[PDB]
Amino acid sequence: MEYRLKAYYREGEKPSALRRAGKLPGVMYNRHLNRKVYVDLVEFDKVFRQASIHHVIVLELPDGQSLPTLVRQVNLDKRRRRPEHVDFFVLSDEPVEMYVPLRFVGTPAGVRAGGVLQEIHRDILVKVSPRNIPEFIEVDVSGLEIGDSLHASDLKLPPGVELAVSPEETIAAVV
Amino acid sequence: TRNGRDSQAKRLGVKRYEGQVVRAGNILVRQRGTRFKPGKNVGMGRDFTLFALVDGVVEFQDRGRLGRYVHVRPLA
Amino acid sequence: LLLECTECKRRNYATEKNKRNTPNKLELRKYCPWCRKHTVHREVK
Amino acid sequence: MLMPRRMKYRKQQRGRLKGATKGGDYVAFGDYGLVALEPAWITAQQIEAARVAMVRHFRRGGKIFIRIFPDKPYTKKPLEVRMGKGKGNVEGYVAVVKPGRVMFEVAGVTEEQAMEALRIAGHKLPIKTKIVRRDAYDEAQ
Amino acid sequence: PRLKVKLVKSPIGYPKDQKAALKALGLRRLQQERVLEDTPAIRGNVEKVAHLVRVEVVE
Amino acid sequence: ARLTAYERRKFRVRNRIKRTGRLRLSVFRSLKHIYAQIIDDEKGVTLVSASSLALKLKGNKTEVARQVGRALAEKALALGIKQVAFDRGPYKYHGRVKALAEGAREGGLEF
RNA sequence: GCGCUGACUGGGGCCUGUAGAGCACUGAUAGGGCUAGGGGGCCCACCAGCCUACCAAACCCUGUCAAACUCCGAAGGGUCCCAGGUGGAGCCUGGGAGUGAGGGCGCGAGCGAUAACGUCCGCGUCCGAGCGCGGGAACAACCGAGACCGCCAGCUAAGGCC
RNA sequence: GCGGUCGCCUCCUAAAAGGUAACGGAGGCGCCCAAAGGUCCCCUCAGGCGGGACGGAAAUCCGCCGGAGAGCGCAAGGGUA
RNA sequence: CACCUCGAUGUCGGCUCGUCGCAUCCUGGGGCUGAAGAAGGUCCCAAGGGUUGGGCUGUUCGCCCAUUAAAGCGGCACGCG
RNA sequence: AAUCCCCCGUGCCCAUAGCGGCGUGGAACCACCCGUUCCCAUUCCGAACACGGAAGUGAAACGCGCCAGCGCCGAUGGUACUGGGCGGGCGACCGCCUGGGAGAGUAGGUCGGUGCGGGGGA
Ligand SMILES: [Mg+2]
Ligand SMILES: [Mg+2]
Ligand SMILES: [Mg+2]
Ligand SMILES: [Mg+2]
Ligand SMILES: [Mg+2]
Ligand SMILES: [Mg+2]
Ligand SMILES: [Mg+2]
Ligand SMILES: [Mg+2]
Ligand SMILES: [Mg+2]
Ligand SMILES: [Mg+2]
Ligand SMILES: [Mg+2]
Ligand SMILES: [Mg+2]
Ligand SMILES: [Mg+2]
Ligand SMILES: [Mg+2]
Ligand SMILES: [Mg+2]
Ligand SMILES: [Mg+2]
Ligand SMILES: [Mg+2]
Ligand SMILES: [Mg+2]
Ligand SMILES: [Mg+2]
Ligand SMILES: [Mg+2]
Ligand SMILES: [Mg+2]
Ligand SMILES: [Mg+2]
Ligand SMILES: [Mg+2]
Ligand SMILES: [Mg+2]
Ligand SMILES: [Mg+2]
Ligand SMILES: [Mg+2]
Ligand SMILES: [Mg+2]
Ligand SMILES: [Mg+2]
Ligand SMILES: [Mg+2]
Ligand SMILES: [Mg+2]
Ligand SMILES: [Mg+2]
Ligand SMILES: [Mg+2]
Ligand SMILES: [Mg+2]
Ligand SMILES: [Mg+2]
Ligand SMILES: [Mg+2]
Ligand SMILES: [Mg+2]
Ligand SMILES: [Mg+2]
Ligand SMILES: [Mg+2]
Ligand SMILES: [Mg+2]
Ligand SMILES: [Mg+2]
Ligand SMILES: [Mg+2]
Ligand SMILES: [Mg+2]
Ligand SMILES: [Mg+2]
Ligand SMILES: [Mg+2]
Ligand SMILES: [Mg+2]
Ligand SMILES: [Mg+2]
Ligand SMILES: [Mg+2]
Ligand SMILES: [Mg+2]
Ligand SMILES: [Mg+2]
Ligand SMILES: [Mg+2]
Ligand SMILES: [Mg+2]
Ligand SMILES: [Mg+2]
Ligand SMILES: [Mg+2]
Ligand SMILES: [Mg+2]
Ligand SMILES: [Mg+2]
Ligand SMILES: [Mg+2]
Ligand SMILES: [Mg+2]
Ligand SMILES: [Mg+2]
Ligand SMILES: [Mg+2]
Ligand SMILES: [Mg+2]
Ligand SMILES: [Mg+2]
Ligand SMILES: [Mg+2]
Ligand SMILES: [Mg+2]
Ligand SMILES: [Mg+2]
Ligand SMILES: [Mg+2]
Ligand SMILES: [Mg+2]
Ligand SMILES: [Mg+2]
Ligand SMILES: [Mg+2]
Ligand SMILES: [Mg+2]
Ligand SMILES: [Mg+2]
Ligand SMILES: [Mg+2]
Ligand SMILES: [Mg+2]
Ligand SMILES: [Mg+2]
Ligand SMILES: [Mg+2]
Ligand SMILES: [Mg+2]
Ligand SMILES: [Mg+2]
Ligand SMILES: [Mg+2]
Ligand SMILES: [Mg+2]
Ligand SMILES: [Mg+2]
Ligand SMILES: [Mg+2]
Ligand SMILES: [Mg+2]
Ligand SMILES: [Mg+2]
Ligand SMILES: [Mg+2]
Ligand SMILES: [Mg+2]
Ligand SMILES: [Mg+2]
Ligand SMILES: [Mg+2]
Repeated sequence: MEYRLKAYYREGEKPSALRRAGKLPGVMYNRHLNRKVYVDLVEFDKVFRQASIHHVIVLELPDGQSLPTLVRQVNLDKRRRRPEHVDFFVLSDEPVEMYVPLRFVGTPAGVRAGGVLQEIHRDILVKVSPRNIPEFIEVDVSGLEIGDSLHASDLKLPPGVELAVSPEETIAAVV
Repeated sequence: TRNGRDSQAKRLGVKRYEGQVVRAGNILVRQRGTRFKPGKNVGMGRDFTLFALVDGVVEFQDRGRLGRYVHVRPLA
Repeated sequence: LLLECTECKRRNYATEKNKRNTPNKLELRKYCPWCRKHTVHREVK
Repeated sequence: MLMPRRMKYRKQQRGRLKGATKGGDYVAFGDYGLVALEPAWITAQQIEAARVAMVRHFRRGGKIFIRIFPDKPYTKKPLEVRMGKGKGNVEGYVAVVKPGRVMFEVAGVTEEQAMEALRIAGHKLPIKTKIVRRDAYDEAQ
Repeated sequence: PRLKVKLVKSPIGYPKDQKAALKALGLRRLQQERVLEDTPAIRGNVEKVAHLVRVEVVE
Repeated sequence: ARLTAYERRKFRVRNRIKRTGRLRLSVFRSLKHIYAQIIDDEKGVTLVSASSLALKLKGNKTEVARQVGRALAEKALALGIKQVAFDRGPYKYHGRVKALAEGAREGGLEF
């Protein structure tokens, strides 16, 4: 649930060079501040595979600090589908917006053995308090039924806060 | 082949740019619709052609929603 | 229908053009002569 | 095979292939994918042979995606003729594919299975390819 | 801060507007040096032929 | 419902006026009163004001108009101003709008 | 004859809709969802009528494509102004012409087969007329370099140094 | 040779000024209108939903929503409430 | 395609004389066989030599008769006036 | 006249000023309103336009506020592309140097700003 990164500071130095030196460029920003940094590619990869804009990265970084950051965009060059720039979003005391995984729980969900699990969104956009950050979200109902649909307001929704628009959407069905 | 046709290039466009000195008569823009609208001291003929109404210099104005304008600000 | 309409003395013949079989009447309208000024002007030949 | 019905214009130039995959580009439907390493015109009849090869090696279930589509009209004279007098004539359709693009991509199958299918499917293509899984990065939206 | 420009690579096969610059400077022959007033305009042509010239700073 | 016969007709007549180059004798009339304003565009500036709600007069608003009509002349003509165009905005050239214009006599005019 | 106006360059204004990208229009388009009506399969044959294992409008997501699509839009290019720029520069009037069969290469497109020492344009360059000199084994146009004459002097370019 | 073409307009090709070729990709003109002309005054579309005898997808009407996707005699483009 | 040749580079087939390639028709040597043997199939090595006589047609080619270890395919200005 | 608040005019910027929800304002302005004699009117209608009035109302409209659901605006980094200069691959194409540098998207921002002139206030 807790991922450590590291970091450094950028001002000059062409990203081309950093790139060459195993380091991965990137910026750090939010309502209050904005500064350019660079992580270690080999390191960052290890973290992001598991992290993945779903969980929080604390970002060490000289300055001795440890900043609460979500990753809000990853630019990867298409030719080799490897990353080439990460930008980290730092959390403060004010509800944010993010993506939360969807633990497809329950069973074949009604009419079991069998039916259609119908996987739509392994994530979901939610406006939530930076303090309480759901590790995931239980998606069960029971279940379930045949040719039904768990909209969105039917879902669990832990004591985070709420949804992010889209009151009515798929997420569930059997056909 | 059923194709092969085309028409003579009509050499359309702006004839005087901003900060160019013109004279009553000088046509300033050749265009189809009203891509530019006649501003200060700027007439426009039946083929939508903009020309200086007086002598002076040329200035352009982008009135956003109101379109773009060619003015001939005097000096005469 | 090529048309050449005239005045009402010393001729004139300031020619115009009425295309069809309507207008098909005398096809006349008030016009201006090179001589005096503004007279009737009728249609012929 | 696979052509786009109703077209504003039949016969279109050819343009170049200097691009680098508009995108794309990051997998977005299945568990695994086939990515284009080289630029090429992929023919509807090449796509159909790649699709079939998979649905076939998948017993019949299966769940392709393709993601590339032949909307470009490919012309060609009637051979035995000389230049001039009209253009090509249209003898099929192609899809334009620069590196990066994700073609096909499958889901709902094992790994040692999906990966064997994508390999087969890849042999039907005139370019070099690459098999992928799909990690966070892919979740670029 | 006068500049010392010196033609070191032949413009045989370069655009005509580049042969024009080498002229605007006054460079007519290879190895020829010319010391000119370091101004923006005079620098324009010096950096245009930057691949054919070798520049030094002088008194 | 974007823009209205009012707003439209307003621009239409007022746009034409602003082309001719002259100073604008803009006329706003309300249910109770009628006001008049001589504006210079390109300078975005008013020169001579003349209301009825500013001259605290009343009694038959077609006759009041003409008064604020003649009132505009006097004040204005004394500033050099003689020739002008005359807005009219949304109002048909009639009644108290026509009246004020007819009052604008004793001052440049041509209207 | 006029004579600093020239190419090129610096600064400044204005013009543009390509490269790239985009999907807001015109169309194309993968999957899923929800639903006009039909395929239907059918109950009736009086309303009807239930279901969607083929469609499939719109609408919503997730994905994409386009010379004759563009909500966007660089670099560049054009033009005017003010400066630098004296050059086999510029401009004006006139005498004499020759040329009006081009070709290779690079870059950008069309045609062609993402064929041709192919073909047709664009911007550049060289050969043409530099079949003079060095390199590339030899070789008009690739690299180097513009040959006034002489030297049994020197430094270099490309390319090389068993 | 046979075939096709030959002037004019629109679009692309055309590489963001102008211009630019090919038996390159596609369309159109050889008219028309005494009102479809001038001026002054007014008026604002297309669609979508709901409502309403004969009215049906669509005749005329009422309501709300509708920045232009309508219209501008005919091609295309630009333009335009 | 139109690059040398139109102040001339004689054009099919046959005959004659060859020579070369090997993607081998036979003969030599091999591996595999759904190779019992004999006889085949298929692939590998191998160009030393060999590779028939007739009917038809200008024919090349091809069909056919009789044979054969086999009746090989190509290049040489579709080799050679 | 100074400063300021509200309101009526009229400009300019041309969506950060817009849609929508909610809340406010009638002393004054404005609107609606009250009438259709008169000017003048509606291819029918005093709806509009127009006149004469003012009892009534801020319901509609308009003005002023608040709300970021939509609309609009939108960096910073990083890329794409590309002047100019160099390389590489049979090609289709790719890379380096030096200058310029988007589009999408992210963080955000916004439910206006201001000129002149009036009327009323302090
Ligand atoms: Mg042509
Ligand atoms: Mg044209
Ligand atoms: Mg602009
Ligand atoms: Mg005449
Ligand atoms: Mg994308
Ligand atoms: Mg050279
Ligand atoms: Mg000078
Ligand atoms: Mg110049
Ligand atoms: Mg300049
Ligand atoms: Mg634009
Ligand atoms: Mg493009
Ligand atoms: Mg679209
Ligand atoms: Mg569509
Ligand atoms: Mg679909
Ligand atoms: Mg384009
Ligand atoms: Mg266009
Ligand atoms: Mg923008
Ligand atoms: Mg320039
Ligand atoms: Mg400039
Ligand atoms: Mg000068
Ligand atoms: Mg000369
Ligand atoms: Mg001369
Ligand atoms: Mg002469
Ligand atoms: Mg000729
Ligand atoms: Mg010629
Ligand atoms: Mg040529
Ligand atoms: Mg040439
Ligand atoms: Mg050339
Ligand atoms: Mg050569
Ligand atoms: Mg190159
Ligand atoms: Mg070539
Ligand atoms: Mg050639
Ligand atoms: Mg070159
Ligand atoms: Mg010659
Ligand atoms: Mg040479
Ligand atoms: Mg030369
Ligand atoms: Mg030679
Ligand atoms: Mg030589
Ligand atoms: Mg040599
Ligand atoms: Mg040589
Ligand atoms: Mg010399
Ligand atoms: Mg010498
Ligand atoms: Mg030495
Ligand atoms: Mg060296
Ligand atoms: Mg050597
Ligand atoms: Mg013929
Ligand atoms: Mg152009
Ligand atoms: Mg309607
Ligand atoms: Mg209806
Ligand atoms: Mg109805
Ligand atoms: Mg239109
Ligand atoms: Mg039209
Ligand atoms: Mg149009
Ligand atoms: Mg239009
Ligand atoms: Mg020839
Ligand atoms: Mg030729
Ligand atoms: Mg001879
Ligand atoms: Mg001979
Ligand atoms: Mg074999
Ligand atoms: Mg053998
Ligand atoms: Mg045996
Ligand atoms: Mg054997
Ligand atoms: Mg062999
Ligand atoms: Mg015979
Ligand atoms: Mg034989
Ligand atoms: Mg035969
Ligand atoms: Mg025989
Ligand atoms: Mg032989
Ligand atoms: Mg032959
Ligand atoms: Mg022969
Ligand atoms: Mg003979
Ligand atoms: Mg012979
Ligand atoms: Mg106001
Ligand atoms: Mg806008
Ligand atoms: Mg509102
Ligand atoms: Mg209230
Ligand atoms: Mg309100
Ligand atoms: Mg009260
Ligand atoms: Mg009261
Ligand atoms: Mg209210
Ligand atoms: Mg109000
Ligand atoms: Mg943006
Ligand atoms: Mg940037
Ligand atoms: Mg941006
Ligand atoms: Mg706010
Ligand atoms: Mg005041």
